[PDB]
Amino acid sequence: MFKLVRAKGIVRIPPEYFGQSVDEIAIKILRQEYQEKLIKDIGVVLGIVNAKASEEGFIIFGDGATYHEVEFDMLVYTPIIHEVIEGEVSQVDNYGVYVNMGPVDGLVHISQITDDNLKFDSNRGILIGEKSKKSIQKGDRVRAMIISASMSSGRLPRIALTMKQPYLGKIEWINQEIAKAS
Amino acid sequence: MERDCLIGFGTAMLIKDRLLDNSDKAVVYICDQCGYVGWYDRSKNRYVCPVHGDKSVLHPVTVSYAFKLLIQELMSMVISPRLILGEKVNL
Amino acid sequence: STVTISDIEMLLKDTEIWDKLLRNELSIEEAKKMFDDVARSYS
Amino acid sequence: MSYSLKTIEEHFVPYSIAKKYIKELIDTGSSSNLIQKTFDYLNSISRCDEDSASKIMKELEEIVKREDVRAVLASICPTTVEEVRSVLVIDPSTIYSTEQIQKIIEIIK
Amino acid sequence: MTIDKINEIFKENWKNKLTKYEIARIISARALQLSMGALPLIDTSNLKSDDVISIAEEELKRGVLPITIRRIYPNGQVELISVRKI
Amino acid sequence: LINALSDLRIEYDGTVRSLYGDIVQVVYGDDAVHPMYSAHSKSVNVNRVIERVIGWKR
Amino acid sequence: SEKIIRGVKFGVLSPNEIRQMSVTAIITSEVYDEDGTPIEGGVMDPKLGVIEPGQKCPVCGNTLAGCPGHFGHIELIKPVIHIGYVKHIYDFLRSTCWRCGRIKIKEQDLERYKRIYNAIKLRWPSAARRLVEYIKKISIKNLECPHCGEKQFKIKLEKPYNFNEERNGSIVKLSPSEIRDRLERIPDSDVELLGYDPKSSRPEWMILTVLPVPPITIRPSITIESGIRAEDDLTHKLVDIIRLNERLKESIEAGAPQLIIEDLWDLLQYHVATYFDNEIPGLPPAKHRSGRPLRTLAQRLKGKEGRFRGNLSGKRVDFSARTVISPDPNLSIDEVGIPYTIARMLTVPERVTNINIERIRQYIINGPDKWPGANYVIKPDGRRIDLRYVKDRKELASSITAGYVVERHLVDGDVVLFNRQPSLHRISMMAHKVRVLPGRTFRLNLLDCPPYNADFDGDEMNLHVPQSEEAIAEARELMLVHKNIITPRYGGPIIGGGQDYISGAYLLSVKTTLLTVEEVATILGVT
Amino acid sequence: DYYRLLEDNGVVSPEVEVKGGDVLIGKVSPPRAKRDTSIVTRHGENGIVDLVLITETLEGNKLVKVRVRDLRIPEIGDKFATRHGQ
Amino acid sequence: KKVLEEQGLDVDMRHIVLVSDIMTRTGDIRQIGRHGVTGEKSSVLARAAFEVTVKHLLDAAARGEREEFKGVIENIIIGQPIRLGTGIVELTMKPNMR
Ligand SMILES: [Mg+2]
Ligand SMILES: [Zn+2]
Ligand SMILES: [Zn+2]
Ligand SMILES: [Zn+2]
Repeated sequence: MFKLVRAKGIVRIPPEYFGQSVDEIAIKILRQEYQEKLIKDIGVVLGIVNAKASEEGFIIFGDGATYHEVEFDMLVYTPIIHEVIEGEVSQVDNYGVYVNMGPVDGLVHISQITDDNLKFDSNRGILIGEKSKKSIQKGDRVRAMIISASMSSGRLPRIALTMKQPYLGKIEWINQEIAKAS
Repeated sequence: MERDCLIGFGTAMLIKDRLLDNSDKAVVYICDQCGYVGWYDRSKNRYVCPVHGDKSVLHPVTVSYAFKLLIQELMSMVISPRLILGEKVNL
Repeated sequence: STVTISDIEMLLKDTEIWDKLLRNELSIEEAKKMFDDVARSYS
Repeated sequence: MSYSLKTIEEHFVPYSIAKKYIKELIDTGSSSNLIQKTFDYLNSISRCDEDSASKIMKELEEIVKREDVRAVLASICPTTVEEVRSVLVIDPSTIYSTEQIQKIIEIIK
Repeated sequence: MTIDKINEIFKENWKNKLTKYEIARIISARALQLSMGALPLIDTSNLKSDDVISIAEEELKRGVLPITIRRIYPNGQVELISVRKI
Repeated sequence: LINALSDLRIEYDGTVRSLYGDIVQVVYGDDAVHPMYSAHSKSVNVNRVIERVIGWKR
Repeated sequence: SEKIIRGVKFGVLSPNEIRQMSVTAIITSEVYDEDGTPIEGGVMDPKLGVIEPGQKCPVCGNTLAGCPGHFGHIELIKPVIHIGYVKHIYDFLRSTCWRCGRIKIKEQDLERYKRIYNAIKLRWPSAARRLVEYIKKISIKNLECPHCGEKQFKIKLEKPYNFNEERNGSIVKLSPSEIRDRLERIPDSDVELLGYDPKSSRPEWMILTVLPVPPITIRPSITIESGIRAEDDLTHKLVDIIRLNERLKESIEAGAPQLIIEDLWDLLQYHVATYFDNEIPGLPPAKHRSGRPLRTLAQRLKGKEGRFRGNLSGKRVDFSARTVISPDPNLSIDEVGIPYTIARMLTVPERVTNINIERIRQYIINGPDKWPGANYVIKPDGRRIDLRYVKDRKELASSITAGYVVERHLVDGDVVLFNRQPSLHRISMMAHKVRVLPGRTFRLNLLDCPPYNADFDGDEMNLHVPQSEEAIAEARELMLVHKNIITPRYGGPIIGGGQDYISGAYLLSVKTTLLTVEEVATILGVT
Repeated sequence: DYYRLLEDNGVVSPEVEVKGGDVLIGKVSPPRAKRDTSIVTRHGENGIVDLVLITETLEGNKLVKVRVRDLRIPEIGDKFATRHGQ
Repeated sequence: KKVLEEQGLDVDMRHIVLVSDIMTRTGDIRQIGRHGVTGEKSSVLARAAFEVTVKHLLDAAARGEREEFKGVIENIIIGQPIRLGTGIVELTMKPNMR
């Protein structure tokens, strides 16, 4: 789920950037130091939209730079467990189906698309179900389910997807399911 | 006695320059949970703490090398000196 | 109790009274009364 | 370069106004491809406008008192009563005003 | 007489006066950040010496430095002194 | 002596305190006058001031 | 993120911690085989650390620069007493019951004692110490546990580490196993009331079951030109402990005379106690080859050449010089005369800005052998350049910009610290301005001698060159000579006239002295 | 370049200027490969080779002695005394 | 004062008064050495440096003491700036004012 958090911190203004507006330098330093950088308790950062810094900065021993208190708004995104999110198929192989989830790509394995027997990597690279008559390929719009996810900065797209739950799947699959349910 | 002279004059940065920068300045990595000295692996690009693996975060601290030698010599005896860390700048 | 234990306890009580007075949880008169009570009880 | 990075707010953002914010970020920040790629991901799945997502998210405060579920109801628009329970992952049972939730969907979206 | 008259005289004397430690700290900080690429706030075209410490001394003598000393008294009271044109 | 006295400091109050907060003297010395700035242990030599002012005609 | 040290927490090292931090286990007592490679599992296992410039550590992919030492552990089958904690084990033994492990005080008074101690432990540490001493004094002399009433027996300590009960037989000696088993029974509350931290210093941890093995980084091998490596005494002891550990283990599983077992248990314990500390009172010192007593862990820390007073309170420093001194009446009181040789060896690192670029370029054009010149150039990314190995110094001068660092010679007007020992007051070391002169001596003005108590009978003084901008600024602002004319001991000048000055002043100022225009011009020409 | 002064028998020749670090006698020792155990001029002590002596000890081992001389001219900083304690 | 003065040595009285104050602070007369003012200091490392013995560190480990780096000697030992002289001053700047 996409989030927007507000944060307060200390930003260091190098002496070579003196004589100009503190806000511009502060937002520049924040972008150079927080863009595309994973945070353990907040998630992966997608950028800084606005920042406000105080004009007073304190000086410490051994440094020529000034340190200012800054308040800024972030655009962090973190996929929350047990949430229904739409997505698109990015690549399909014997590994499974890779669904794109914004900056990262989700992962689902062949054992959990439909409660049946299916053959993957068939002719024309299409996953076809023997008793379901289902075809999935590029450009699809799937509505996936989150079951488990963890972040360690070793590999961002380590997200596991789920499709066994009814009322979930392709937009056409769910539409026919609803129509035939009643 | 020269250190006492420098203290009497009130020169903190001169004391630092004489007694740390020009003799045995060093950098060590401390686990934030146990306060023991870790290391940088330089091959897997990760911080490793001896009781801790990669389950904790290590921070670099500039210190006199003789103080680290003293810490290791104290751990040679059955003594557990744990270093407590702090921030240079606070809110 | 023992003289040393009585001294330690009266020091502790004086410390508590001063702490409570300095936090504006007591008035000057109440602090005076408690100080007198402790001094008389531990004399 | 010493930082603290303490957080104060924990607001939630649906897909539609996330498009608004990244657009307000890409135009002046001129970020990398990863930020630009995320915008492409939102160029198709997004179904409503910023005002539509705001209206649906603000009118559901009384029906449900959780901000996280309101941000996913403002991005998917289930518009059916048979799949809302699939979206719900909250143990307490919601009152039988779910039919009102769907009604709010089409008047806005 | 808050505590004693001598203490009041002391605090009144040091109200608008810089101690030698504050002058040394200001000059050292200014020189350190001036050697790191900062732009001098004075002309620096006809000065006798062109090293950073001399320029910092001249910048302190004629108040152009936007630096503020924060004095914290033991009871918690805070006094602010500005060296920018006093 | 150095190890006994090394932690004493002059405060902005005018008080002599230890770095642990203990008060040693309410005001340094008795008049808060540094011996280095003294007129040989005297804060002011009044006879010297008189000589400074009217010494050319005395 | 860069942090700072704001505290140190002390405690006793738990055996679980000793095992957990260890990278290996020392079992073999053989240090080196025929060829010379170190045996895996010995004292010189490469897993412990690297001391060779070209070797790489197995535990961490780091060389001698980036590798901190790693710890091993020696497993002990029979527990031993740590000699540094005997006075604490003795107090734990004398003030606790040996059946239930209690302070031997009625719990009604014990609860209020604990309440008071918890209330006062932080505000009045001395009162807490007195309270703990009182509790120990009244609990030692009980002779019957209130929870048991089992006729507690008094315990006596025989130096160095011999504990002796006094039962009905009047003689029985306690083994470390029973001592540790008794100390395991004490609860955390009773330990806390006695003045010890239970979660960080548990009393039975003072009885050793596992022994840490120091890293080789603190245990280096001295390279002597004689061709034979000399090992430090720590390895020379650790081999003895591991030998006795192997020597005693085989006896347990093969036979049980029970008299040779205790005659080896009293030798391993001696070895461990002497490894921790030599010069134990009432105990023979240990030699290695020539009857010279060994230097052990506690000997590396005490003395005037030990760790503390030799490396922590004071140390040898860089950018310093020492030379005989000679007079110079032509210097200012702020100046010191420096030889050309010393000016060209000691350097000051100056960062290049847009105001000083031409002067630094002229320094670079001159090499390391012409004054004023430079010895090194540091590029902005951080690579040094030896200017004596540069093919063309004129092109390197043209290529420097703001951000470069040039280590240039001393020039006239530089600030240095000038010192004479012993340093009795603070003006025994003052800041001076450099002046480079021909000669091989430190030149000093004659009016500057009283503060240094200096003389020209063959005396020598020290020089120190501050290296950073902040240090130089502090030295120039606070330590300059003329700012310290009046001494802090009393309100009087410590700098003034000497011997020829006084008689010259008398002869000039006497009322019979008459001068002509030429003589006046000659006198005033020196001013 | 530290062995440029040795002759074919491993020892320097008289009337040769030497600097600190120059090798005067070349020597290799049995392993305890062969190790270099040469003797060099001490640090910062120039001079001229004055005498080279080759003989044998009682056992029969070769013994080599080299004398180096340095000229000293009085300069500022040298000590002098009279027969009266001055 | 009498001992110093009868030898012809000039020392200002403020130093002597400060010494007298430091030796009577606790309500009793204490020596400046090990069993007095110096031994009452709340730093383990400073005490172990003045008294080069190691028994102080063993006592601290046994009792689980905590060392907090408030004095000047311990900070010099570990290598951090002291709070005397220029260490009492704290600065603030406005970089924008050019
Ligand atoms: Mg002499
Ligand atoms: Zn750890
Ligand atoms: Zn290693
Ligand atoms: Zn009992």
